[PDB]
Amino acid sequence: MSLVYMNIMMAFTVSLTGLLMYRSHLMSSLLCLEGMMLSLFILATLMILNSHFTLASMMPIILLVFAACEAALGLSLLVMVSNTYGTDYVQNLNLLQC
Amino acid sequence: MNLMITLLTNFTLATLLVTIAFWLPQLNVYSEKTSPYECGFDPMGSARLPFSMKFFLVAITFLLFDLEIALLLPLPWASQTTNLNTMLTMALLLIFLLAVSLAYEWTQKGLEWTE
Amino acid sequence: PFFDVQKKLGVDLDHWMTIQSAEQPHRIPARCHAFEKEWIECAHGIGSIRAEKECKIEFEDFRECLLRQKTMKRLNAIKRQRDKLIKEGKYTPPPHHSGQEDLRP
Amino acid sequence: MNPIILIIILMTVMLGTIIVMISTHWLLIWIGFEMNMLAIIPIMMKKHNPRATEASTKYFLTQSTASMLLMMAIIINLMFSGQWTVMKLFNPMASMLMTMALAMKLGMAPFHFWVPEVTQGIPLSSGLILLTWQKLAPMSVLYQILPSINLDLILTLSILSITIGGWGGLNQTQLRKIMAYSSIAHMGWMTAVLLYNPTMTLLNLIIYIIMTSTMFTLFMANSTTTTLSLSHTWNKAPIMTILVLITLLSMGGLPPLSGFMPKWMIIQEMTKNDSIILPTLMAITALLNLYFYMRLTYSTALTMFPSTNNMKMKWQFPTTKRMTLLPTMTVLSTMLLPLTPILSILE
Amino acid sequence: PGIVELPSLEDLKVQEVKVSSSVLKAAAHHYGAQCDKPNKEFMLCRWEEKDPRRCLEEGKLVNQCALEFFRQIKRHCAEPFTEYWTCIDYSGLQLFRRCRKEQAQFDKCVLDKLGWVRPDLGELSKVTKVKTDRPLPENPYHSRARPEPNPEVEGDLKPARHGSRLFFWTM
Amino acid sequence: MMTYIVFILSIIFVMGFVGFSSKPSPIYGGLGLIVSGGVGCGIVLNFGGSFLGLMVFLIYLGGMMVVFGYTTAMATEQYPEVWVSNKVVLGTFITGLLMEFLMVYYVLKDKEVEIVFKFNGMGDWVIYDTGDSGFFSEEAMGIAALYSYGTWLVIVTGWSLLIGVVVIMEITRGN
Amino acid sequence: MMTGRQARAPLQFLPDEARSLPPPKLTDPRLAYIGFLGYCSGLIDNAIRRRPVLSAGLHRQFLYITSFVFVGYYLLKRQDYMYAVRDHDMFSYIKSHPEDFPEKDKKTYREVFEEFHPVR
Amino acid sequence: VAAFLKNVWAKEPVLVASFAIAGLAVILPTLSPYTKYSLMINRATPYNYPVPLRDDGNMPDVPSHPQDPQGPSLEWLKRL
Amino acid sequence: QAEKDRRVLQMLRENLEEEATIMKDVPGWKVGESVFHTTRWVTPMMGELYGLRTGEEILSSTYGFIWYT
Amino acid sequence: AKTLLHQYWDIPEGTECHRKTYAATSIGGASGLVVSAYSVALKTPTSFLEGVARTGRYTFTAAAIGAIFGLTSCISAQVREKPDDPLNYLIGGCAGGLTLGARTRSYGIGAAACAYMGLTAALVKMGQLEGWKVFAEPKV
Ligand SMILES: CCCCCCCCCCCCCCCCCC(=O)OC[C@H](COP(=O)([O-])OCC[N+](C)(C)C)OC(=O)CCCCCCCCCCCCCCCCC
Ligand SMILES: CCCCCCCCCCCCCCCCCC(=O)OC[C@H](COP(=O)(O)OCCN)OC(=O)CCCCCCCCCCCCCCCCC
Ligand SMILES: CCCCCCCCCCCCCCCCCC(=O)OC[C@H](COP(=O)(O)OCCN)OC(=O)CCCCCCCCCCCCCCCCC
Ligand SMILES: CCCCCCCCCCCCCCCCCC(=O)OC[C@H](COP(=O)(O)OCCN)OC(=O)CCCCCCCCCCCCCCCCC
Repeated sequence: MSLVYMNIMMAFTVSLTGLLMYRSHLMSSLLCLEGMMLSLFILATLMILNSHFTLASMMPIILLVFAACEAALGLSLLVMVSNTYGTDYVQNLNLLQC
Repeated sequence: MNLMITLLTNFTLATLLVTIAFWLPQLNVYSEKTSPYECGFDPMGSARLPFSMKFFLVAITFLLFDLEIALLLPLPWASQTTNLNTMLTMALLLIFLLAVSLAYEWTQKGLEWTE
Repeated sequence: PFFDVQKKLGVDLDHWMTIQSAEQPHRIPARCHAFEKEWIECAHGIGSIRAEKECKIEFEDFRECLLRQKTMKRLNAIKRQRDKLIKEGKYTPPPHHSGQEDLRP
Repeated sequence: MNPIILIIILMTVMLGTIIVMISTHWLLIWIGFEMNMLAIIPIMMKKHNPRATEASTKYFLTQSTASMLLMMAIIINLMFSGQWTVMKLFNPMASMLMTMALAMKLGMAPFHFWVPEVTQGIPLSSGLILLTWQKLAPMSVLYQILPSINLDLILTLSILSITIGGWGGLNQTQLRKIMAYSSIAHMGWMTAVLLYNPTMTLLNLIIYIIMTSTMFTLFMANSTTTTLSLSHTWNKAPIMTILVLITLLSMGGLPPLSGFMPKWMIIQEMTKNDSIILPTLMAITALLNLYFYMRLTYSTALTMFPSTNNMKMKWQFPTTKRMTLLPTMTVLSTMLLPLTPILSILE
Repeated sequence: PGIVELPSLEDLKVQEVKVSSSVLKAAAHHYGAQCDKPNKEFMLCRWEEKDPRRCLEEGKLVNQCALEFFRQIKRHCAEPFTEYWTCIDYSGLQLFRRCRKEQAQFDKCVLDKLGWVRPDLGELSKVTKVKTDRPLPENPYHSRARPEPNPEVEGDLKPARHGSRLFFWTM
Repeated sequence: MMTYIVFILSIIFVMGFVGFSSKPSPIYGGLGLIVSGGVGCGIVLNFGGSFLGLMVFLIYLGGMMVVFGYTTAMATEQYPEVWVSNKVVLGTFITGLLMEFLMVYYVLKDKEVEIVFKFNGMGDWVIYDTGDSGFFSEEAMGIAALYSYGTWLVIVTGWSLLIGVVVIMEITRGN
Repeated sequence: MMTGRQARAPLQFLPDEARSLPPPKLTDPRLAYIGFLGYCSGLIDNAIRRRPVLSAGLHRQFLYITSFVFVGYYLLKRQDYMYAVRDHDMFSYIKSHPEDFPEKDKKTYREVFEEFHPVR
Repeated sequence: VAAFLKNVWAKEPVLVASFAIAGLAVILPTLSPYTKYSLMINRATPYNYPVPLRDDGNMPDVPSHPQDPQGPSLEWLKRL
Repeated sequence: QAEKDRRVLQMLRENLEEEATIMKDVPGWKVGESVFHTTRWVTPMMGELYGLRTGEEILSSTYGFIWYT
Repeated sequence: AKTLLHQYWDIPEGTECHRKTYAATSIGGASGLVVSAYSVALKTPTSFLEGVARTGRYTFTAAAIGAIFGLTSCISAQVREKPDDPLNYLIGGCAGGLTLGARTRSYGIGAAACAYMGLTAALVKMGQLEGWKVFAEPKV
């Protein structure tokens, strides 16, 4: 393929290996999720605009909408965590080990 | 071509007004002037403590609402299509669902602040 | 399981965005409309097992239209050879390739 | 939770799974998966205890990673094919990424880590809803892309899931962890035979759904969460002990019960394609599932464990729970063998 | 694969209409009305052949007819058309509504001297029919022979032989 | 070297992705994601999709601002790490930048690279189309066809957003 | 398998070709077994709710066996249709490709040679 | 329902105004006779080229010249 | 349309005639060989036209409209 | 890992002991690297030195088992002039089991590993001789 495709795929892999190794902080993992969503959006719209597939231009923006359909949800899964414990560390989420 | 030239010009004009503001005058730095200002007395605790927010629910609602109204932004261009009844019905349905979500937030005391 | 509700009720839901040869707005054609049309018309109703080896020429041409790998390889080879001849001093660019070219209109 | 909101959320879960099942577009598949995850998150948060918050957080992180991988594979297939038809893929990397994403969504090993913890941290209703209904859409997506999965990858995933579930089911006293490891082993069993004939996969899915629903509904009726209360059930109602005994004997793959229905015919589809080592290893590994099922039956029905004094009062109050479809489901899960060719309707 | 066929540089040589864009826009409607048949023939050939190399002569005829049209304008109505295209050329958006008086002068002069009538609203966007003698391309997409489809299913559905034939089951 | 403008913008894109994916602290992660969103909207604007780039820029700016409010509120530390306060964060940032620039140097030498797919080394300006698009931009008509054609997509998206609002109400309740 | 066969006319329980087959009799042994399954379900429903299992709710047991017989009859109709489809497709493919299924000679045992292994 | 309307107009007039505007915007386009005018105005705008048809010999509805009387005219749009 | 057709045909012919002069000593090369198996006309790609020209024409052609103010 | 098994299996049995031993050492080292990577992933060591010590220990143990198995199998195949015979692989499997027992400093583990890995290696040679398939390409 081209060059910008390689760079966007490299960015996606960089954000993927950023996500898969946690650093004791949930917000950083949520930022990694948003970054992978952004990389997928950019790759999709790059391919669509290159191939002149006009009717698929409804695809990325609609896709972007569903980003919040998890991302904001992740924040709603944090506040109860931050009400259970004083911080948002991922090492405090080990009660389900027995 | 012109947009990056304008961006670089404005960035250069902004960033030149601090190095002029830094290297020009006579400076006198001691370890009492640069302390954090808390109305004459030294503060209790740090400024990096958890600042317990109240409007988290409305923040998540704004997170959904920004893009859920960004879906409504191509409505000018959507007025140029041949099929107009379907476009009008879908746009009215979208804003009606927005109004239903806002009313559900209002009635369940979701817009009020905690504590 | 794939409960094909759409053809059962005749209701179109997402068949218009499936391919680039469908009813586009204002009849805007894709850059590889002809190749995809030929590949679809070749591999219609013969099954995927037969279509993987009976209509491979049209699908290969469509894939070449989508990503332009062989065109990039040919252009890279031509540019590399041109730069090598320039570096050896054996080639001079033509006047119409250097800027003073006087195009048609 | 308001009953209206609960009904709306359950209808949204059903609508998302239906959207995944009936759509002919990859973006609609991903949209249905996202809607299913979003509407299945608060079901686990029904009782508002911390363990629900840990289970919801772990499930959300795993499902978000799986959805990201699925969308990346969809975009790569779009790049290499230029269309959106839900059919065989045209890139082996896209097939690998889709198989990994669907393995994470199905909880198949070595992506099985979240399954017992999420199952243990949530109530029995959300656990049953998860372990039965949420394992329908990814199996349909795997059914659709049948000429695309690498054989070695899916077979390695299947044997790994079967071995890991059989090994993990031995060291548990909580019932929900036992059901989760059993679900992982059955997941491996269904994905072992998928590339040969998916009709056997659909048969195994139906049988596994029926038996899992029967066991979970019996757990509702007995109001048991651990092995000790399930043992204590003999004082309240011995008919429940009989039902759980015959059900756990069914899930062990013991004839003439309906749990011998899938596995046997799964073997019948692996020897026609000249694979004799793998079904033998798979049956030998399913002996471990039979082992901890036998341990559960020994604790529950075949031995009379000691009880407490307060159970006397429970003798004066009959059960008033809505045991929906429990006798029909038990009969289906136990005595369905002589109707074996009924599976021909699944073609 | 095959070598791409390209016409030589002598075949493409033609005297081009070397006027500005505003000159073309100012006399767009009369050019559309008067020189309609060769442009229509050329664009029908372009939409039916799907190949610029097979529509070269029609493009040559289109250029010749447009040059004849501008030559006929230049012989009689040089200065009102000069004023009109200058007034159109001044505007940044090349608006038609900013130059109505010079326009009215230009079509009045060209109607009195040449008998040309500006078409009304929506006339130039009409779809017409073209009488042409060239044969239709029987295969314009350069497709090869399609594979033969699989045979269909026909006949009565007889009952299954000895039932399911599955292990010991008799039906 | 102005013909490689999209390539340079993509280099800054992966640079920002390395910057915030090392997870130093969510403030600077948000700053890195803002920079990455800006150069990404620049890339897609260079490909012609100005509306999509402006929309993703606005959406991600709003999302990152709400995120920053959350981390100031809830995910904070006495001593946040900028990039060098932690050895592991600085180390992985350095190796990410090193791997990116190594890939740049390798693709800028023989104009070809094999990372799992195969990629060229010429600028992307070759793959553009040579013809005009008339009196409309294709992306604008394509997104405007959401209401005239995509009724099912609009219905399921509106239902998903309404259900999401209800879900946000139900999760953060406490009883 | 037969998915393409269910491609032109999908989501049909019984197509127009299923009506040319003989329907199963009401005295089918499988139908009687499904009715017995319904009777067992009625017995279990009476048993798990502390009711007399052979007397309480005769209408409930009647509806149980009636619904079981109904669903079992329709499922048996579909099963017979699918097996008829399998046999018809197999015979059509055998007839369509005679070179792939060539006839073999039937040598008598006076001509064929079998090795004898003594037991001693 | 007059008492409820008066009470809600005295308490929260903004919601009453919003609901009245919404009700008019919903029920009004189905009553006005000018929606078809918008339909043919949008359909009469020439984005694409009117590609001609080959003259087989029997096409009485399409013209040979744009100035011929046959064809879809827009004197109604000029009048309005 | 006619002017654009003649222009792109002229550019393709000019690039074809200078391809043989550039590549004459390379082994196994075929001048003007297509990359598509069909003989149908395809729309020329921007790299096929401006491959042997200076960068100012590149920036005027493939980036001129987007960068124009 | 496809090329390692193909590299080990295309060398004729009982012909070159050193190349077969090196290939078996590489296979054992790869398997030990996978095992140690999963071990240091799921069970975090207390320090970097402990983690690299565990990784080196697992890799060395698996490499020693593979090397001794390959050397013993090739030695048996050369000594007996029976290249297509599973008993040489049984002997090599028992030698690897004794190596595992020596590395684990116990005798019962060595005996059990001898028995089970000898049966497994004999079965592997049997499948290579008879053309058995473990991941069968579907055909019906
Ligand atoms: C109670 C304890 C002891 C139990 C002992 C049970 C028997 C021991 C041996 C069982 C082997 C497995 C079944 C083999 C069936 C073979 C059928 C057949 O067609 O064979 C020809 C087929 C031939 O392959 P094919 O038919 O696919 O190929 C066509 C034929 N050729 C080869 C000519 C091209 O054999 C096989 O496929 C391999 C057979 C050996 C399988 C080895 C793996 C299993 C090892 C034994 C495990 C036993 C359980 C251990 C645990 C017990 C519980 C603790
Ligand atoms: C079908 C019409 C179109 C409908 C869809 C489009 C709607 C567009 C406008 C969207 C509005 C979104 C927000 C709506 C919130 C309504 C619920 C609510 O919050 O009610 C509370 C309010 C009483 O106030 P209180 O309880 O104190 O509020 C707390 C802090 N103020 O309660 C009230 O004040 C009462 C609110 C309900 C009654 C309103 C009556 C309006 C009548 C207008 C004239 C007739 C219109 C006829 C059309 C049908 C109307 C139902
Ligand atoms: C090839 C593809 C085939 C696809 C087949 C699809 C078939 C239909 C869908 C089946 C999937 C499961 C559907 C039900 C999901 C679970 C619903 C659930 O958990 O409901 C909760 C409810 C709670 O009841 P209660 O005890 O009052 O509440 C306690 C307080 N929480 O109730 C309960 O907890 C009791 C259980 C209620 C539901 C039991 C019956 C349905 C599920 C089992 C299947 C039965 C056989 C029919 C289908 C056969 C094929 C699967
Ligand atoms: C470390 C902290 C940060 C430090 C550095 C800060 C730098 C300045 C940050 C603020 C400015 C951010 C700008 C982001 C991109 C904005 C794009 C834009 O303004 O586009 C406007 C316009 C779109 O119009 P369009 O429809 O395309 O018209 C073409 C037809 N005539 O576009 C055009 O007409 C096209 C003009 C040429 C466009 C070239 C491609 C985009 C160039 C992007 C430059 C880099 C932006 C970096 C942003 C970083 C943000 C943190």
